[PDB]
Amino acid sequence: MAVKKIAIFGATGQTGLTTLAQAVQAGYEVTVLVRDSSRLPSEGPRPAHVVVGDVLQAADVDKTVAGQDAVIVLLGTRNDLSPTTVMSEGARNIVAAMKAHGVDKVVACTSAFLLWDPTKVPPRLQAVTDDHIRMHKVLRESGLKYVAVMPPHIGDQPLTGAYTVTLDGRGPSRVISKHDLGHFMLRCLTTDEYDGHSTYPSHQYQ
Amino acid sequence: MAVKKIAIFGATGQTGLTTLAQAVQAGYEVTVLVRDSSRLPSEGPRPAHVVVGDVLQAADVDKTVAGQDAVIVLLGTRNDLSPTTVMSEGARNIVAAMKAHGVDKVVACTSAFLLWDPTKVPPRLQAVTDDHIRMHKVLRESGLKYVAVMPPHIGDQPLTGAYTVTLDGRGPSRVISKHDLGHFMLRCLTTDEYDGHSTYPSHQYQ
Ligand SMILES: NC(=O)c1ccc[n+]([C@@H]2O[C@H](COP(=O)([O-])OP(=O)(O)OC[C@H]3O[C@@H](n4cnc5c(N)ncnc54)[C@H](OP(=O)(O)O)[C@@H]3O)[C@@H](O)[C@H]2O)c1
Ligand SMILES: NC(=O)c1ccc[n+]([C@@H]2O[C@H](COP(=O)([O-])OP(=O)(O)OC[C@H]3O[C@@H](n4cnc5c(N)ncnc54)[C@H](OP(=O)(O)O)[C@@H]3O)[C@@H](O)[C@H]2O)c1
Ligand SMILES: O=C(O)c1ccc(-n2nc(-c3ccccc3O)nc2-c2ccccc2O)cc1
Repeated sequence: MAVKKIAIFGATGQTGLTTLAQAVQAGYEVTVLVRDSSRLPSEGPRPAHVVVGDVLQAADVDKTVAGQDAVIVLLGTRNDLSPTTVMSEGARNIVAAMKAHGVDKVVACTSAFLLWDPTKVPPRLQAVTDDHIRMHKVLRESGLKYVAVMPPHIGDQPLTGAYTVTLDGRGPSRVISKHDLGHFMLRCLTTDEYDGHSTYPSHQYQ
Repeated sequence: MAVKKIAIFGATGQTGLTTLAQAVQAGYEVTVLVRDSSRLPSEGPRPAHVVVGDVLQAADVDKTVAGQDAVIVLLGTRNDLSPTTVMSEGARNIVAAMKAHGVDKVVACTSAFLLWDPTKVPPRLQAVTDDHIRMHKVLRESGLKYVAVMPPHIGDQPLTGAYTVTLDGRGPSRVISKHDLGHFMLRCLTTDEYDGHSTYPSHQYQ
C-alpha cells in the first residue's frame, strides 16, 4: 500500500481547496479536474497536473483518472434545489475510468444525512441528498475499495487533526472543519481500515 | 440620521413587529419584505415601503435591499421546528443583494444555541439550529459588516433599553424581551463596535 498519485474531483470547492493544499504539502502528486482553471489560487500550493473538463464528460474523467493510485471525490452541485444527477452521473464516469485504468481506491464525500432519518432532510436539500444516495450506491456496487465519507456541517475552524471518526454510524459531535475533513480524506489514503465502511468525522471546536 | 433607510426581513414576526414599530418611531425609513398571505396589521405602524414576495426569491430580496443603508434580519419559522433552509437560503440572497447594491451593514438574528456545546442543544430545536448555523456561516463568510445577534429565550417582557450585551459568549441571564431584542437590533445600526462579533443580549425583568 503506497499511494503517491491521486486525482481530486471538486478541488475548487471549499473542502477541495484545502484538501488539495494539504495533499500538495504532504507530497502527493495531485491531478485535478476543473471546469475553468482561473479559480485555482495562483499563490500557495499548486497541483502537479490540471485537466480542464467536466466530470459529466467521460473522456475528461478518463484523462484525470489515468495513472492514479487513488481518487478523492469532493463533488457537489452548489445550489441545486430540484432533481439533479450531476454527482451520480459523475460517479458513474469515475467508476468506469477507475476500472479501465486499474485504480482500486476511492474516498468520496456525500453527507451525514445518509445516516439520519429521511425526515431530517430540509425540503430544499432533498434533491441533492437523493443524488448523494444515488452516488453512494454507484460507488458501493462498483466493487472498488470505497471509503464513504459522510460529514455533518462543514465549518471553517482551523485544522486540528484531533477529530472523532465513527464507523457505520453517526458520532457525538455535529460539526467538522473543512480543514479537518480534508485531513481525513487524505488519512483514508494511508489505510484500508475504512474500506467498505461509512465514516462520520466530527470534532469539538469549543 | 446617517443610517436612515433600512430593510427589515421578518418584520411581521414576533420580534419584527416591535422592531418595525420602534424603527418607525425613531425616524427610520423602513422597507419590509412580506409574504403575500401575511401582510402587516392594519392598525399598526406603517413602513415607508412594502415589497410583497419571498426571501427565497433573489428578485424579491434585491427589490427590498436596493437603496438601503443597512439590513436587519429577523427571519424565522414561527412555532415550526421542522428541517428548513429558509433562513440560510434567505441569507444567501440577502448577501448577494447587499453586495450588488453597496450595502455593508447587516444585523441578523440566529440564536444563542450557536454558543452552546452542540451535544447540549435540545433535540427538538436541532433542525432549526442547523439552519441558524448555516445562516451564520453564510453571513460570516460574506465579508460584510455583520453583527451576529444570538439571543436566548425571547419573551414578552417590556422594552427597557437596560439589557446586558455579552460579546462572543453566553451572558448572565437566559431571557431577552422581544422589545429589547428589537431595540438592540436597531442600536447595532448606530455603532461599529459589534461588527464581526457575536452578541448575546439578555436581561432580568424586575
Ligand atoms: N455544506 C455542508 O455543510 C455539507 C455538509 C455535508 C455534506 N456536504 C456535501 O460535501 C460535498 C463537498 O461539498 P463542498 O461545500 O466542499 O463543495 P463545493 O464548495 O460546493 O464545490 C463543489 C465542487 O464540485 C465541482 N463541480 C460541480 N459540478 C461539477 C462538474 N459537472 N464537473 C466537475 N466538477 C464539478 C465544483 O466545481 P466548480 O468550482 O467548477 O463549480 C467544486 O469544485 C458536497 O457533495 C456537499 O453537498 C456539504
Ligand atoms: N425564544 C425564541 O423564540 C428564540 C430564541 C432564540 C432564537 N430565536 C430565533 O430568533 C429569530 C426571530 O424569532 P421571532 O420569534 O422574532 O420570529 P418569527 O415570529 O418566527 O417570525 C419569522 C419572520 O420571518 C418571516 N419569514 C419566514 N419565512 C419567510 C419567507 N420565505 N420569506 C419572507 N419572510 C419569511 C416570517 O413571515 P410570515 O409572517 O409570512 O410568517 C416572519 O416575519 C428566529 O430565527 C428564531 O429561530 C427564537
Ligand atoms: O444560552 C442560553 O441560555 C439559551 C440559548 C437558547 C435558548 N433557546 N432558544 C430557543 C429557540 C426557540 C425557538 C426558535 C429557536 C430557538 O433557538 N429555545 C431556547 C430554550 C432553551 C432551553 C430552555 C428553554 C428555551 O426556551 C434559551 C437560552
